[PDB]
Amino acid sequence: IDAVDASTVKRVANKYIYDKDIAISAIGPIQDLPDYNKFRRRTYWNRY
Amino acid sequence: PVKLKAVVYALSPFQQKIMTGLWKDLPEKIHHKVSENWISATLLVTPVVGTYWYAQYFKEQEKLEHRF
Repeated sequence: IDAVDASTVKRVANKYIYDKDIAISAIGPIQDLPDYNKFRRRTYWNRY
Repeated sequence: PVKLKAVVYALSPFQQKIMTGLWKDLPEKIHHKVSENWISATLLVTPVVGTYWYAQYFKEQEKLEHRF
């Protein structure tokens, strides 16, 4: 655990989170939930 | 807001082929287009073509009759 520093978190996050595909499971009054492309786009920041 | 009950399954755009479906089932696509739209195509082409060929025929008869 102590080995996981800030640089470690960023490295692991870039491997598993950045510009990666996602799975979505929603139930109920979910018309206002953004679609797959909106969630997909929000996996990267274009200002960096 | 309309109350809607449904289940939707969707696939990621990066897990499917994007362009090959343009040329899939082409004979059906050509058959459907012709079989539903031939009357529409006839109602649009026949009066413009019938009027055009009549005017050309009229001008040919009018020119020849004025000759000597």
